[PDB]
Amino acid sequence: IITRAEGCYLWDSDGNQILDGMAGLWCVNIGYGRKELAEVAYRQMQELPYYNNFFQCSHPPAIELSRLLSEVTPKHMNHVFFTGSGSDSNDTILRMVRYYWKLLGKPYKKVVISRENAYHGSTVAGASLSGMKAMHSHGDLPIPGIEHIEQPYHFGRAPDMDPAEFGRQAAQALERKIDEIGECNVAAFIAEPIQGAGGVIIPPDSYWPEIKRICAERDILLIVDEVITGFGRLGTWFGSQYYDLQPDLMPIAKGLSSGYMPIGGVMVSDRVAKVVIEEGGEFFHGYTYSGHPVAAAVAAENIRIMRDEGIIERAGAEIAPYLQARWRELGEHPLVGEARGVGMVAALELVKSKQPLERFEEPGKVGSLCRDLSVKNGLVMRAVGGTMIISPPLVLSREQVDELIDKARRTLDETHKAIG
Amino acid sequence: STADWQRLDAAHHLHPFTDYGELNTKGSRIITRAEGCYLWDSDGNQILDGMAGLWCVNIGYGRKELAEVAYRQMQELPYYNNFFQCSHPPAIELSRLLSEVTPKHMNHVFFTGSGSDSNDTILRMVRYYWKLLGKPYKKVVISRENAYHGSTVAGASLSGMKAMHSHGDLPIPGIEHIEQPYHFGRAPDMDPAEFGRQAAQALERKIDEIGECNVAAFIAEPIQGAGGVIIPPDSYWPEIKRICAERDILLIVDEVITGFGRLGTWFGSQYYDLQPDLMPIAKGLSSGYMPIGGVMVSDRVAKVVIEEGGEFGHPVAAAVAAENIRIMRDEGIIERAGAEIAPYLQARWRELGEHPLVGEARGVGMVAALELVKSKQPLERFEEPGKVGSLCRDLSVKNGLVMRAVGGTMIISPPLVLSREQVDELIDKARRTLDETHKAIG
Ligand SMILES: Cc1ncc(COP(=O)(O)O)c(C=O)c1O
Ligand SMILES: Cc1ncc(COP(=O)(O)O)c(C=O)c1O
Repeated sequence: IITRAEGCYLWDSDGNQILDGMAGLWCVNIGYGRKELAEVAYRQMQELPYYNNFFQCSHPPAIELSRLLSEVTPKHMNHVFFTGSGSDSNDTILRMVRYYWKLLGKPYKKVVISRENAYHGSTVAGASLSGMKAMHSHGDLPIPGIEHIEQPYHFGRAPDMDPAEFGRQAAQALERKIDEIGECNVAAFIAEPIQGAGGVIIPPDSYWPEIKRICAERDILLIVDEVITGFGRLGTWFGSQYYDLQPDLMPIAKGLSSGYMPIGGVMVSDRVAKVVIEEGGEFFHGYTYSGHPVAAAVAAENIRIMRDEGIIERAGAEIAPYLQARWRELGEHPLVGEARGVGMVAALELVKSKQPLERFEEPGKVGSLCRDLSVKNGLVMRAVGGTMIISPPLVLSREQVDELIDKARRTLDETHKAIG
Repeated sequence: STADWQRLDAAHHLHPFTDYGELNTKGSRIITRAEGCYLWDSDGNQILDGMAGLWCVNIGYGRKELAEVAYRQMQELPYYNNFFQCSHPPAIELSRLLSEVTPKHMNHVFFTGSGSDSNDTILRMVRYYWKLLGKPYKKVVISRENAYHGSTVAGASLSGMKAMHSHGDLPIPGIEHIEQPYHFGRAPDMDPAEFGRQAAQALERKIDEIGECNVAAFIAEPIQGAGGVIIPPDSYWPEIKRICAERDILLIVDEVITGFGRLGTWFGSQYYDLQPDLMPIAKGLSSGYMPIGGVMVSDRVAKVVIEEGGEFGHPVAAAVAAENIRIMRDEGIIERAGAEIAPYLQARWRELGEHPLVGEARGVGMVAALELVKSKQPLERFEEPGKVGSLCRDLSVKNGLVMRAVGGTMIISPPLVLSREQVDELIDKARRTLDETHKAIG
């Protein structure tokens, strides 16, 4: 039970100072308690609390956010459909990516390819593209049109294979799954730049360079899911430019408003923009609260804060290096096999031994603990099975990292004992 | 800046439910402000909105209490998970309140980010309640043609807008659709009651083809908002309750539009003595002040899905929505709307019923529609009636009224706060708008 929260810190009812290294839920990228946000939300609910997002008319809070996103991501992205959540964004992407192919006269290109252990929402669509299997479990989920493939989890799958060749491989597991559905039946492949909720699953640097080749030889679209990775998480404003990707569609959410408002949307490449506006008809997809003005206001201010105050540029050039390098330092711990991270996200692997390397029978019970001990030691840290992870706000300081490591290293040293 | 705002809107901003292209030339209507039942666009024109914007602004605009609680809840923590939370979190209230104003048997509620998201969950858990009752073959949900139940890939499969399916093979497994009770557009002569029984017994018709063992549930909006204001012969709903019993299936009444006073009563279920098993609500749950929706869960299905099956809501939006319901009950907004102004508006809408171009004038509560027709007593429909309403809208907006065209059906759903003097404005504004459209053809 928390009373207050400011910057990167939380305080519970007993005074308990807690460093939220989890940005709450991957989103609070400015940190808690930048009142600049509640003022503009208070003040925009005044003029217009709500008006329709385009059915007849538009409204300014949304046009402004639209420019800003056209601006942090101008490149080939200069258009944004809005929506009420990040899962609701992927529903949009799935339907319009099928509309794109329809208008080019290929209604058979309607299969989108995801990956096992991807997360792409909670809706019926979004849970079907995601490969958690715990959201598929209700019977019929992978709705027709969805196929899934290999995740590039170098550590949990093939800990020995040359990381470079393991990347190159598991990238061709896409070129595999194409010649057996049929290129002409595939509309697109969809990935998170870095799988977040599935573990901080970082591809070998070989993976993405491959997957781009594969969407060239073949006539299919790329859908990079920047919902967690977006707005500084990878040091860069978006993962697509850490991984030199030129997506066709991007769902975004969460850090769009640093979690302070229900809001998401899909950016649209100038490629798939062209086909939808011209040579196109009515787009009967749409959604009340799409560019809801209050959230658009809050989100506009949120991005406005981030570039004006230079929050992400510091995070990526000043602090991301420091965090990643200190994280690897826990790599030399008896309980830690691999230490991963790009930018402002990272993960530790909980393992029984290092030199002969044996998993736990049920690694979840260990990680499920080790987090509950980080909180009890003043640090929030998600557990995915036996993987521990952090996704801090981008306003962390070079001192708040020394805090986070030293608190993590205590939490690890403590976890070892209760087993031994 | 208009000239400039409109530039940017086409330049990058995208635009739910719109050609994208036939409106980048013509420019967008940019609305800056709003208070009461009025909006103001960039040219400062006052517009009377009898559409609650999009059926939601049941409070009427510019209600200060809502921004004050939103400013205040942003001060506490966003999200409310299990390990830590905001003391006295808004989500807890709202479920107590939402339980109080809901046909009794609904005493559990699950929150979600929209009304479409809500209908997905309901699709998920309706099959999940049958699984746990050992009938996993019970998976078919049944909507009606021209119904609207959301815009997620689930919602668009569930809604009988045939314009969203044909673009591909979208209506996903497990979804069938049936006749709508549009007495005017299907059987304008048939006895209004007989059509209701016939379009309702068309449900016992489908199940006799599919197999009772396949249908999981039935779903309708008490009245279909969108597709028109397609109000059922008073015979209809008493049938569907019968058909839904002897057949062992769940009822999903969709109260997103029809919910929170829109039909004079708090909900449509109330007005039609329906006892939904699942209720998606999300338009006027916060009177549009903030994105949020959810599902009510009848005590029946709530015991199977919550209990020995313990598996499977933004806090700031929960607060706003909680206070919106508060205001509406304390200040009797919905009680008056249904007893003072609803009978009143329901009379004078029927007046426009006999302008030279009106065949039917339909209405319940603070919702209602009329039908646009070529000749009245000779009875004729328009060739491409959509082109017609397209005009009557632009003339209603320029005559200062937001009045909505679904094909050839003109609709209004003003805030519940409309005053008896404000209907005269809306009636006269519409009446002028009507004689304006009559000339542009005749
Ligand atoms: C990759 C990805 N896509 C979509 C989502 C949708 O989540 P939500 O519905 O909370 O916006 C998530 C959120 O992290 C995600 O990680
Ligand atoms: C019955 C019903 N469900 C859902 C919706 C809309 O869903 P959402 O609020 O998520 O856009 C509407 C109208 O748009 C509706 O009338």
